[PDB]
Amino acid sequence: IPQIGDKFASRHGQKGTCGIQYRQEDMPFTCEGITPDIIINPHAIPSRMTIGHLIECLQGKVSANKGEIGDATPFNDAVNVQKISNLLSDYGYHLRGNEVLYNGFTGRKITSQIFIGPTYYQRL
Amino acid sequence: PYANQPTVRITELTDENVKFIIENTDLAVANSIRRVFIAEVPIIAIDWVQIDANSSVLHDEFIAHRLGLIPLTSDDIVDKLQYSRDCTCEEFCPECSVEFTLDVRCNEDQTRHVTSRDLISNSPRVIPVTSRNEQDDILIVKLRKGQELRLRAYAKKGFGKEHAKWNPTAGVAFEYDPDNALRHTVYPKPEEWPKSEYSELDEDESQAPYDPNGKPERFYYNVESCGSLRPETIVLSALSGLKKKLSDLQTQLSHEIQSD
Amino acid sequence: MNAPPAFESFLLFEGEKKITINKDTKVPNACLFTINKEDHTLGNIIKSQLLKDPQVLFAGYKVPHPLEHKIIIRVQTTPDYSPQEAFTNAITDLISELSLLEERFRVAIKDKQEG
Amino acid sequence: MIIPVRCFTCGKIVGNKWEAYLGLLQAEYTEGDALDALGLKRYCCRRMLLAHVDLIEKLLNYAPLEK
Amino acid sequence: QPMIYICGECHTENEIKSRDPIRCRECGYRIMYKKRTKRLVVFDAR
Ligand SMILES: [Zn+2]
Ligand SMILES: [Zn+2]
Ligand SMILES: [Zn+2]
Repeated sequence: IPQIGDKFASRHGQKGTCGIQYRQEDMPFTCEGITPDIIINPHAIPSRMTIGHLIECLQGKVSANKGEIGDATPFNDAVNVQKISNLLSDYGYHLRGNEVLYNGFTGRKITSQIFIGPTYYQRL
Repeated sequence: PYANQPTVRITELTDENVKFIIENTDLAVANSIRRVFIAEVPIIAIDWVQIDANSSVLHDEFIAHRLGLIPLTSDDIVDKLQYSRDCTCEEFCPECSVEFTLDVRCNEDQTRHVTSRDLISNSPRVIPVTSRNEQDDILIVKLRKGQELRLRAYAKKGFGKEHAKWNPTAGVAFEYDPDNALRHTVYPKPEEWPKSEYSELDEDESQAPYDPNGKPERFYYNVESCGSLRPETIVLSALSGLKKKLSDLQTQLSHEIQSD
Repeated sequence: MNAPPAFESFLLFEGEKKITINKDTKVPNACLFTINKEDHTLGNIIKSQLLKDPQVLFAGYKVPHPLEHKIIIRVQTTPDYSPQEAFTNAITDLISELSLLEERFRVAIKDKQEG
Repeated sequence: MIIPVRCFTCGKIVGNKWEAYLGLLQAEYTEGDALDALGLKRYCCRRMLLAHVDLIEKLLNYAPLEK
Repeated sequence: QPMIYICGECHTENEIKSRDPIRCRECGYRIMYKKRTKRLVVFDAR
């Protein structure tokens, strides 16, 4: 059973161990009570420049809301971020994949709208 | 220095969810109610399995874990049953547990779907939700000709703090201040964000004018039930459980104050 | 290997007190309530109810470690008042609020099912 | 290998929807319309049904250990 | 005492004693599997 110290990775070089596990009432939630399965730190993105992670998260939100499988083939001019954002704005979501989350401990809104969505993770 | 006088307004009540609004309460009370929906509303769930025979392609712990997550109707029985911690019996008794039996064998050529309908209980009140008298039955395992699964489960009383299988909710939507009047969020581009279903704003207006003297009131809830409890039973049991947590805390507080 | 049982978040160990009151010596009329086997669910409501008392000068809580299963609530009141009395009144007020909320939710459910 | 019982995120039951989902797909529903027919409105449960790979059907191609 | 095994190919329940070559009596297959114990193993459905 996964636990603190088990190594997980996305498909973009974003590896890390489980720091802690919070129950569903302790995790942050959207207005429709969706809690993240995983929370990763924003500081893993900028130096690494794994923008594929973010585009995959956004495409995955579109895919899950649309009932399809996203096409992430490398060199495809028929798929860019603006198209994916326009598609996501049609399902009642912020076009860039952000959502207002609430603090699970206090229930107050988090001032900064969080970037959340489906991403394929791997257990190593 | 005294309590709130909250009011309630239920805007939708089905067998699947309850959508309501609590007004004139603190955000901490609203979020503790929301948390108790998930983590301190007891229900009945399988928490003990004895596999007598399993020739299926899923190992024993797979089947056991899978049985634990089947919701069992807990409406009137959960209040009566005791925690096995509190029961003065041996490992089990009908006062703290419910016995289930499952015995399936695939003799025919087509795949046999061992579903929650095959979980036979000794208690008629505590049965799998899908088996209750549409939605199909939860699939425990598929069996091939010659494969067989025979087990004996016991279901216990617990809540979501111990394991998510004792969580009665299939999602708790919680919201407040749909128009960002308290500015607890700060949209870099307020025009880009969709409107809440509870918003009262004309489409040209993106968010409400900032309310400096405002406090979070009017919390909107949509408590979806996994099936074990009715959604309104989830809310009532949540309020009762939170009140008994506070009552026990006050009892222990009084003992500590008087002992000093 | 090192996984604590899930009940350890809710259940008191033998000989472990649910709540302990310790006088805070830094400032007068302040106390620390160390409550075992509770979490943000009760801490947040108790703190926020204590903040509604004008005789309460400080009301805060913390979970010192998420892996541990206790909370500490610090309460400072005015000299004519007591932090123990403030904590008691906060719990009483929360109980009354929840009782009223429960009765009103029962009434609302009855209205919704009937008409 | 088999359809999960609950949605990992919310805890909604999805175990009883795999067979209905497949029956809707052979009924010439799109995956989105099929997921709408089963009442999976949160994209977490849509993720559960839409990304599931029924490996148990391949594990049932092997004869069991006992006849 | 009997230690009945199952055949990997013919799935036949056959008894084999110690100091005996591992051979199924029904088809001669050389790989055998032990049967599930009768002991009582308990699972917390978690
Ligand atoms: Zn008992
Ligand atoms: Zn879900
Ligand atoms: Zn043989």
